[PDB]
Order: sequence, then structure tokens, then C-alpha cells
Amino acid sequence: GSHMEKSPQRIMHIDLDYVYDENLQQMDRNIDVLIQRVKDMQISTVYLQAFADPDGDGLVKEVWFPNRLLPMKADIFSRVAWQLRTRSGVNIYAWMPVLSWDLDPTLTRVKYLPTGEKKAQIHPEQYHRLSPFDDRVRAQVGMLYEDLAGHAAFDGILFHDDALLSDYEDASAPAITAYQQAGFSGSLSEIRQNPEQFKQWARFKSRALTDFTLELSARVKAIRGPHIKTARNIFALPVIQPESEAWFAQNYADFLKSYDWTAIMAMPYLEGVAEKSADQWLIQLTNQIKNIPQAKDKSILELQAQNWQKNGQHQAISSQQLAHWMSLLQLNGVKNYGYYPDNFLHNQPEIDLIRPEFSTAWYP
Ligand SMILES: N[C@@H]1[C@@H](O)[C@H](O)[C@@H](CO)O[C@H]1O
Ligand SMILES: N[C@@H]1[C@@H](O)[C@H](O)[C@@H](CO)O[C@H]1O
Ligand SMILES: N[C@@H]1[C@@H](O)[C@H](O)[C@@H](CO)O[C@H]1O
Repeated sequence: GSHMEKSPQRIMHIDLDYVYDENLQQMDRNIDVLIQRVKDMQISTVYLQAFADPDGDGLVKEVWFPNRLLPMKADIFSRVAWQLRTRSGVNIYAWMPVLSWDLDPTLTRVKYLPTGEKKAQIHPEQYHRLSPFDDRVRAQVGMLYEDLAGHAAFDGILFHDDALLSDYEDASAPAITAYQQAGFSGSLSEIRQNPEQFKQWARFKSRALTDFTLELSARVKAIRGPHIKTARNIFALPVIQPESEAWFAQNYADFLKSYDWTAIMAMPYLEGVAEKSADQWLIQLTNQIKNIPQAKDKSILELQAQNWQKNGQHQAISSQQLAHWMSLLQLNGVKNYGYYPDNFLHNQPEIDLIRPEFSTAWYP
């Protein structure tokens, strides 16, 4: 069976880390408040965190659903999902990491080759990703997605933005083997700097990530049904500067063909854009999108509602600023959009302030 999605898409991207409370009665009230908040927002879709992320340290150690391989911090994904689907009027996408799982140490990790060093290493300021070139990684991540699919009912999958590789990655042994078997000549350095192979190499890696996600969605669809929608977060640079695929292994046209929804992280401050230049940056982004026929109809522009800091103390973005950006998108012909993150505990962003620009059901 199939499942239609009413135009336009308006998305809340929601973490469960602060919904969780070790006091069961408090967690009950938290969930009730969250369900009511999404209901009142009157939008179309929630991208719902299925994994725990208490530290923001780029590695999933625990999840919100029972499963074979990782600790379950609390059984709350299915509980929140079915109530959002029936009380709050939204489709639910299970938001899952693709690679950043704290599994068996013998499983291959993604590594990069540091300039001037012989041995590959793990990049300190990147997601702690397992290698998609390790068959056992593919198997075990497959088991996690199947465990999710078997325990919970939902409408789609959002594949995490951790499915990325730089131009010095993946330097792990299984990755080297894969390149060699795919006909690439020499070391990673020689490939990376080979005029006749470096672009083909970037595309090989982009496709390997994409094919891996499609393996996962097939496994979920086998259990839940064919109606399950797919979405994947894409970084903005591969959209506005496609040569940057070389150090993201993400390709916008590929996403548009492969997934139901391409969730662009339309986040200027994340990309280092000055406050006074953010609107123009977003305008340029929408221009690039509109220049690709039908791209906007399969893309979601995900705005940021926090300004993340290296030292961990993230700075909020005002509801006014967020509503302003939503209006900017609308006025530039983009109707599918959303934001991350949400904070029910402080009504941030403020329901009453963003609904006019966010909810299609809103009236004066
Ligand atoms: N523009 C640079 C690339 O030139 C470089 O190769 C890459 C390395 O990861 O990072 C980018 O910021
Ligand atoms: N912090 C990420 C990096 O992955 C990347 O270096 C940067 C440049 O595009 O975009 C950000 O979202
Ligand atoms: N910089 C972090 C990353 O986890 C991610 O790339 C992005 C998601 O929206 O923003 C923050 O959460």
C-alpha cells in the first residue's frame, strides 16, 4: 500500500534526550506536553530521533528502542511515535545514524590519511563513523534498523548527515580494498591527486554511501511495508557548490533521485555565514535549487533554530529570526521547509510566533 503526503511539507526535527527523564512520572508529563506541542503547531511531519545523544560527541552508544546490539536507554521511540501519528496529526520519520554507531571495536572505522603521515587515523572533529566498506558494519547496522522496524510503526526514515566522507577518506584497509577492486590505481594519495581518477573516486564514494542507505531502507520496507518514505540530510555545500562532493561524498542530483525527500541543512550560521549575509545566502541557495527542474518539489529546507558553538554551549536563534527565514523562503518560492532543533521545555521556538510562517492551517 501507498501513503500520500499533503503539500507542502512542514517539518519539526525533534530530539528525545530531554523528553527522557529518569523519573517515569516526569517523563510521562514531558511526552504529553510534546504531543500537545506538535498538535498545536499544526504542521505535516516530525523527524523523530531514534537514538540517544546525551553528550553530542558524535557517537551513538544507546538508543530509544529495544534491539540486539546496543543498550536501550528507554523504550520511548514507539511510544512517542504512535501518539504523534494519531493525536498530533503528523507523519513520523525515524531519524537514524547511518554510520556513527558504538559497535564492536573490531568493526572497521572510517579513517583519514593525514598529510605527511603514513598511517591512517580517526579525524577528531568529525562523526565517529563506521566504514561502509566493511561488510560486517553493513550487516550490524542492518540489524539495528531491522530491530527498529520490528518494534515500532512509523511513516519514513531520515538518514543522518553522518553519511559523509572527505577527500582524505575513507583510508581504512577495507576501503582501500574496495577502491582497488573498483579499478582505482594506487594509494589513496595517488588516487586523490590523479586528474583522471579523483572525480570518479569521489562519485564512487558518494554512490557507496547512497547504496548503503538504500540497503537499509529496503530492510525496513521488508518489515514495515513499501509505503515507508525516505529522507536524507544533505549538507548545503554539495548543493550550492557541487565540486564540494569531492570532500563530502554527497551529490544533490543523486539524493533527488534516490530518496523521497532531500533534507537540505539550510543553515547559514553553521556554514560560517555572517548574520548580515544570511538572507542572501539562503536566497542564493533557493536560486540554485529552483534552477534544477523539480528539485524544490523533492527537497526540504531545514533551517537551524540554534547556533552551535565549538565549546558546546549552543546559542539560541530567536523565534523572530526563524519566522523571518521561513517567510524569506516562502517569498522566494520555496514551500517545503522545517527546522532543527526543537525545545518543548522552553517553548523554543515559540509556537505562537512561528505558526504564522510555518503552519498552512494558520489564520489571522
Ligand atoms: N576546500 C577545502 C578542500 O580544498 C580540501 O581538500 C578539503 C579537505 O578536507 O577541505 C575543504 O575545506
Ligand atoms: N561542520 C560542518 C562540516 O562538515 C563542514 O566542514 C562545513 C563546511 O561546509 O559544513 C558544516 O556543516
Ligand atoms: N553540528 C552538529 C551536528 O550534529 C550536525 O551536523 C548538525 C545537525 O543539524 O548540527 C549539529 O547538531
